[PDB]
Amino acid sequence: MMITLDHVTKQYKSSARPALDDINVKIDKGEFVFLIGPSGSGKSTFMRLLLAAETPTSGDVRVSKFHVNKLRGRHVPKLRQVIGCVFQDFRLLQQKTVYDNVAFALEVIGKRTDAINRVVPEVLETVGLSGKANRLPDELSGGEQQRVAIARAFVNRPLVLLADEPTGNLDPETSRDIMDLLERINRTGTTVLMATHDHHIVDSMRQRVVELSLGRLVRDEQRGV
Amino acid sequence: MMITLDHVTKQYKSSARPALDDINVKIDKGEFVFLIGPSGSGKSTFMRLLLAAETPTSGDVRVSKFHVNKLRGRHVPKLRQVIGCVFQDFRLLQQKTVYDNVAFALEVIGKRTDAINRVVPEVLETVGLSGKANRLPDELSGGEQQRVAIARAFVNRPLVLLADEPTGNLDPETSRDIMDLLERINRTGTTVLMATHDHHIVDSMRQRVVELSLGRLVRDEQRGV
Amino acid sequence: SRQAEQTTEALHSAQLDLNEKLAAQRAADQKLADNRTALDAARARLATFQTAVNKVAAATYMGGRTHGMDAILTAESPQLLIDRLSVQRVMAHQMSTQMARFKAAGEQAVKAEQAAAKSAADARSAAEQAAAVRANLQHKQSQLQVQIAVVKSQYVALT
Amino acid sequence: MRFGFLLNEVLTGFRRNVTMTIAMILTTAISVGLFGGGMLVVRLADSSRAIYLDRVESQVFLTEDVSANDSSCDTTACKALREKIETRSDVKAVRFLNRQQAYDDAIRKFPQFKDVAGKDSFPASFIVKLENPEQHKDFDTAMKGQPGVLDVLNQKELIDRLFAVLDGLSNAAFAVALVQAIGAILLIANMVQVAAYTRRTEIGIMRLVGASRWYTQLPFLVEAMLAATMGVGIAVAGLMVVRALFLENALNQFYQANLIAKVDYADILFITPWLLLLGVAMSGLTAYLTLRLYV
Amino acid sequence: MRFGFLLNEVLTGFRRNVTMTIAMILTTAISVGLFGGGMLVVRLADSSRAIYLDRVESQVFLTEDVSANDSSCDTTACKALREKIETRSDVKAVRFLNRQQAYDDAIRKFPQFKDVAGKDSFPASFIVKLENPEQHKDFDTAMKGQPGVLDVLNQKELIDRLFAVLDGLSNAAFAVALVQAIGAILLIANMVQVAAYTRRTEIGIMRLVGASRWYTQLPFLVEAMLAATMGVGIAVAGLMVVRALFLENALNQFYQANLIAKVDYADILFITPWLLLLGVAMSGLTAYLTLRLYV
Ligand SMILES: Nc1ncnc2c1ncn2[C@@H]1O[C@H](COP(=O)(O)OP(=O)(O)OP(=O)(O)O)[C@@H](O)[C@H]1O
Ligand SMILES: Nc1ncnc2c1ncn2[C@@H]1O[C@H](COP(=O)(O)OP(=O)(O)OP(=O)(O)O)[C@@H](O)[C@H]1O
Repeated sequence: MMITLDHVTKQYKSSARPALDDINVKIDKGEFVFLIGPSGSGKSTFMRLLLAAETPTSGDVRVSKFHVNKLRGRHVPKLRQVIGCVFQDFRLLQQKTVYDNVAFALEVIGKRTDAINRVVPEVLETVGLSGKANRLPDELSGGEQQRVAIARAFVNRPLVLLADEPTGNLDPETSRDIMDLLERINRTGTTVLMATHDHHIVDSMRQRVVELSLGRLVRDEQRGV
Repeated sequence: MMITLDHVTKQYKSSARPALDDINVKIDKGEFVFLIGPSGSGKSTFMRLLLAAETPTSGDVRVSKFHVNKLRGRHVPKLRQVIGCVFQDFRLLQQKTVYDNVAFALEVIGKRTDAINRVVPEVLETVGLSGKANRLPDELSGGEQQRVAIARAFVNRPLVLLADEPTGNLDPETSRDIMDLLERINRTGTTVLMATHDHHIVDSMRQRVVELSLGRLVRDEQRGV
Repeated sequence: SRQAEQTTEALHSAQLDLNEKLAAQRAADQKLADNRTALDAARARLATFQTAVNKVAAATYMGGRTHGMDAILTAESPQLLIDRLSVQRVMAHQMSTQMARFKAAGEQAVKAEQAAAKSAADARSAAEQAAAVRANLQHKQSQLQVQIAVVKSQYVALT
Repeated sequence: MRFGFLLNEVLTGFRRNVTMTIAMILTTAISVGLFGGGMLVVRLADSSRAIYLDRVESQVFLTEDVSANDSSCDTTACKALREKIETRSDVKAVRFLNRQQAYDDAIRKFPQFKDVAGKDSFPASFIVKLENPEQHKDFDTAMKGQPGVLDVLNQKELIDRLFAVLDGLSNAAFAVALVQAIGAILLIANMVQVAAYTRRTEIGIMRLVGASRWYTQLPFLVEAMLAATMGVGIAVAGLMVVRALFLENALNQFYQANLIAKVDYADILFITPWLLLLGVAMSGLTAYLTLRLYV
Repeated sequence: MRFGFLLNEVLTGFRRNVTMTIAMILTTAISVGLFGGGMLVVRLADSSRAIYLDRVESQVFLTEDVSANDSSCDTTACKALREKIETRSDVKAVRFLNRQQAYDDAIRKFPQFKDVAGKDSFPASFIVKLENPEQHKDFDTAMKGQPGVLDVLNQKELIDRLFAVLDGLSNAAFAVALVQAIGAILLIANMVQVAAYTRRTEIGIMRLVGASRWYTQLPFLVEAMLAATMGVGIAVAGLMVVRALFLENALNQFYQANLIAKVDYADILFITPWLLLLGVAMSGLTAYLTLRLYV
C-alpha cells in the first residue's frame, strides 16, 4: 500500500556492478530527499525504474498503486500522469513559445480546452515566471530554462516530483532560488526526489539525505545535514 | 605577440545582450587561466570565437599565429591543428576501441602507420589511464570517459588548449584526479582556458581567474584566488 | 610344226573378251542415253521454277507488307480485318511451301549433278577399259595370217 | 477531441522537414501511377478483345480432291460434310465458300499477289459462326468426326496474338511497378527514422507525460496518410496530362480506324478510388509497424 | 597517402544503414532504366527510318521494257514519263534509280533475300519527292491505265500512326524518367543529411581536431559513386530480364515482319558509358554542391 520499491537490480548485458544488490529504501508522503551517488555507481537507472522505462532484474516497483513489476503496457500510460520528471539540458523546444511549452503537457493528456489555460497563470505565478511568457526560450537566459521545465512538470496534480539533477550548469548563486522553489512544492502537495550530484548543496538546508554507493545504503537517517 | 583577443562582440540576428562588448584580456605563454561568469555568459560563443567558427561582430581575435577574424577558410583547419576542446557529452564514438578513439584524432591527419602508434602508448600513460586500451567506452565507467576525451587532443602538441566545462558531469570526489591533471598539463608548457562555471573549484587551487558578467569583466588580476 | 599349232584354239576362244567388252560399252552407252536426260529434266524444271520463285519473292516488294503487325496498319475497319486473317493465314503457307519445294528441288538438282558426274566418270572408265580390249587385238588376231603363211611351208620335203 | 492541434502539428512537421517528403510525394505517385497505367492497359486489351470477339467466326480447310470440284455443292461428299454439322449447339450459321471467290476479295481489298497466287491454293471453306468464340476449345476438338478436312488453324485466334505487344507490356509495367512498391515501402518505413530525429524534443516530453501508445503514433501517421492521398491525387493528374499530350495524339487516327475501345475521362476515375484504397493501405501497413517495432 | 583507409568506414556506414542505402539502389535503378529504355526505343525510331520512306517521298514502278532493257533513263519513252510529272507544280525533284541499284538496298528492306532467290527481279523505281503530301489521293491514281507504269506504291499513309505510337511511348518514358530523376536528385541530397544525422559524432569530432575540407565529404561521396554504379548495374541487368522474358514476344516477331531494325542485346553497350557517366554526374553534382555552405 505504501509507495516504495526495493530489492532491485539491473544487469543489462555485462553485470559488473548490477545497479543495486539488496536495498530496502522506503519513502513517505511529502518528503524532500537527496541522492548521494558516485558517477560510476548508477543513479539514473533508479529513476528510470520509477518511470518503468527499464525492466527490473529483481524486486518490485510500486508507487501509489499495486505491483508494477509485471505491469501491462496498456496501464503504463495511465501511470505517468501522476509522475513528472526533469532532466539536465532543460528538454525545451525552441520553436514554441514560453506559454506554449507549459501548455503542452496538459494538452496532450486530453481534456476540455477551457480548462487548459485556467491553470497556466496559476502555476506560472508560483514559479516566478509570470512575465515575458510569450518569448522564445532562446530569447530567455539560462537561469530560467528550468523554471519553465518545472512548471511543465507541474501542470497537473501529481504525486511525486523526481528530479534528475535540475542544477549542474547553474551558479551556486543561481541554484539557491531553485532548490527552495521545490520546497514550497514539497510542503504543499507532493513528495520530491532531488537526485543530487555534488555534496556542497546537500549540507546547506539540512534535510533528508540518501547515499547510494554502487547500490549500497551508506547514509540514511532523514535528519540533519 | 601574445595569444589573446580584444573588443569582441557577437550580435547574431537579435542583439539584446550580444555576448560581450569590449574586452582587453591577455593570455601569456603556458599561462593557466579560468573564465567564470553567470549562466547566460556565452561561454560557448566565446569558444566558437576562439575556434573562429563564427566571425566576430567587432574587433579581432588572435592566438599568436594570425589575426583569426579575417582568415580564409583554407587556413581554418590549420588553426584547428593546434587547438583542442572538450565538452559535457565527451564526444566519444561508442563502438570503436579506447585506443581506436585516441588514434582517430591523428590518422585523420594521415601519416605512416608506425607514427600513430609511436605516441599513443606514450600519451596514454600521461593521462593516468594505464590500461583498458582494448576496452569499449560503453564498458568503461563514466569517470574516465572525460579522461580519454582530454587524452585525445594530445596526440600532437597543441600550443593552446581550451576547455568548455569538463567538470559538472564529474563528482567532486572523482574530479579530484582530474583537477590536478590540468596543472600537470600546464607544467609541461601548454596553456588551457579552464572555463569552469561553479565557484567551489575557483577558490581551491588559486590560479588566474578572469571574471565576466554578461560580457562585462567583473575583475581580472591573473593571480591569487 | 608345233610352233604354230599351239595357238590354233586361241583365235577361236579370243572372241569372248571382245564380245563382253562390246556388251559392256553398249550397256554404258544405253545408260548414258538416259542419265543426262534425267539430269537435264531435273535441272530444267528448277530452271523453269526460278522465274516463279523470284517473282513471288519480289512480289511483296510492291506493297506486300502483310506478314506481321503491319497488316492491321493498312486496315480501315474491323469488318475488313476479321476476314483478312482467314486469307492471310492460308497465303502465308503458300510461300512457305514454295521455299520448301525450292529447297527440295535444289537438293534434287545437287543429287542429279552428283549422279551425272559419277556416270561421266563411269563412262570414262568403261571407255578406258574397252579401248584396251581392242588395243592388243591387232597383234592378237594377226596369228591367223601366220597360220596361213606357215600352211604352205608345212609340207615335208615339198610334199 | 482536439482535432485542430494535429492540423498545425503536421504543418510544423512539414516546415521542420520538407526535403524528404517532397521527394516521397513524387516517388509514391510514380509507384501508383505505373500500376494505374498497367491496369488501364489491361482494361484496354480486354475491352477491345471483348468488343471484337462478337464478330469472330470459325473457318475450316478442306482437302484438295473435294475443293477441286465445281463451285456449287452437288456431290454426296460435300453435303455429307454439311448436313451433320448443322445439328450442333454452337453451330448456328454455316456459309459455304468457293474457290474463285477467294481470288476476288483478296485482290480487290488487297491489290497484291495478283500474278503469283496459284489457282489451286485456296480450298473451299465453311465459315461457321459461334456464340462463344472464347469457348472455342470444344469446336476445334470436335472436328475428328468430320472427314475430308485438312486442318483448322484454331478458327480465328489471331487477335490475342496480335495484341501481344501490349499484353507483354502490361505485365512489364506491373513488374516494374512492384519494383517501385518495394522501393517505396521501406521509404515509408524509414520516413519516421529521420522524422523522429527532427522532433526528438517533444516526443520525449509526450512519452514521459504518459500519452497513449496509439495516440503517440498519429502525428507520425497522418503526415504519411495525407501525403499518400496527395500522392495518388497528383499521380492521376500526372497520368492524365501525359495521356492527353502523348497517347491521345497517337490514337486520334484510331477514331476513323475504330480498332481500339480507347480510354476517356471516366476510365481513369473508375479505378481512382481503387488506387486510393491500395495506396493508403500501402502507406499504412508500413507506417504503423515501423513505430511499434522500431520506436 | 594510401587510399585503403577509406574502405573500412563505408562498410560500417552500410552496416548501420541498410534501408536508406538500398532505396538509393532501387531509386537510381528505376530512373536509369527508364531513361535507357527511352533512349533505346528512340534509337529504334531513327534506326527504322532507313528501311522506310519519309513523308516527302513517293514510289512508282515501271514496266520491263524500260527497267530491264535501256536501264539508264535515256530513251524518249522514259523521258516522256519522267518529265510529265513536272508539268504540274506538286513535286520538287526525281531520283535516278534503276535495276543496277536494286539488290544492294534489297538487303536492308528485306532481311531474307540475301540468299540465292534470283537476280533481275526488282523493277526501276525513280522515286519523287512532293512538297504537298495532301494531293496523294489522285497522284497515285493518275498512272493507272497508262502503259509504262507497272503499279504504284504509296505507303506514307498509315505509317505516321506507327511512328506516332512508337515515339509517343518514348516521349512518355522520357517524361516519367525525368520526373523520377527530379524525385531522385534530392534523395541524393538527403542521403548526406540522414548520414550526418546517424553519424553525427565523428563528423563532429574531425572538424574540431581539424581535418581538410575535402576529406570531410570524401566518405560522403565515395559511397555515392559506388551506389550510383550499383544502381546503373542493377538497371542494365533488369532491363534484359524484362526484355527477354516479358517483352520478347513482339520484337522477335517483328524480324519476320521486317518492321523494326536489327535490335539485339549488344545495342545497350553503345549507351552504357554515357549512362555510366550520367549516373555518377547526377550523383556528384548534388552530393557536393549541397555541402558547400553547411561547413
Ligand atoms: N545503455 C547502457 N548499457 C549498459 N549499462 C548501462 C547503460 N546505461 C546505464 N548503464 C549502467 O548504469 C550505470 C551508470 O548509469 P548512467 O550512465 O546512466 O549514469 P548515472 O551514474 O546513473 O548518473 P548520471 O545521472 O549522472 O548520468 C552503470 O552501472 C552502467 O553500467
Ligand atoms: N545559437 C546561438 N545563437 C545566438 N546566440 C546564442 C546561441 N546560443 C547561445 N546564444 C547566446 O549566448 C548567451 C548564452 O549562451 P548559452 O546559452 O549557449 O550558454 P553559455 O553561457 O555559453 O554556457 P554553457 O556553454 O556552459 O552552456 C545568450 O546571450 C544567448 O542568447
